[PDB]
Amino acid sequence: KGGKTLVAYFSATGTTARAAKLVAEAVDGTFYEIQPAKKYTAADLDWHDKASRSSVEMSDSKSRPALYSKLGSLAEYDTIYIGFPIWWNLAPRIINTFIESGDFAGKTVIPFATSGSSSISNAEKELQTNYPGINWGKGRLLNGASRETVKQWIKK
Ligand SMILES: Cc1cc2nc3c(=O)[nH]c(=O)nc-3n(C[C@H](O)[C@H](O)[C@H](O)COP(=O)(O)O)c2cc1C
Ligand SMILES: [Cl-]
Ligand SMILES: [Cl-]
Repeated sequence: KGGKTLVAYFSATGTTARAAKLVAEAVDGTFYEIQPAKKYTAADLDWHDKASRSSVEMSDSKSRPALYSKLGSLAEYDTIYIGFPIWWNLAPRIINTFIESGDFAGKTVIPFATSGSSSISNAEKELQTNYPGINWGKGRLLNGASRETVKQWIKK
């Protein structure tokens, strides 16, 4: 009952959630939301305020926002897509909490993201460098995500 695909994603304002729905449909994967214990408020997401929760977390590479629930088994999956918004050219720190809360061995892991304009390159490189034991697959920025842009990425 293995060899399945998981599409895991974090989304604060729904943009990455909609791109992840399109990815899950395109790969016939299980749609899974990475849930913070404390949801990000408008004040938390204030990029201009150096004291906002997101500003503090993104200034600290060791920050690990807690998850809402413990992670279930990932044994049934051989492929895991991980989606997120780009925050300050990086994956939000909850993505580090997620990766550090399960066993990703023997799995292909593919990052995808949405952004205001930044590329996924730095965010992806930092994930590869911090988790060199994972079989990273080439990631993709999915801005203005549609059934057609996602179909093209998956069909190659
Ligand atoms: C704290 C914070 C930092 C951000 N930093 C970046 C950035 O470095 N580059 C970028 O192009 N967009 C940046 N954005 C914009 C988001 O990546 C973009 O709006 C994303 O699509 C939001 O996705 P979501 O609705 O799934 O949460 C930032 C947004 C927030 C809240
Ligand atoms: Cl709010
Ligand atoms: Cl690793």
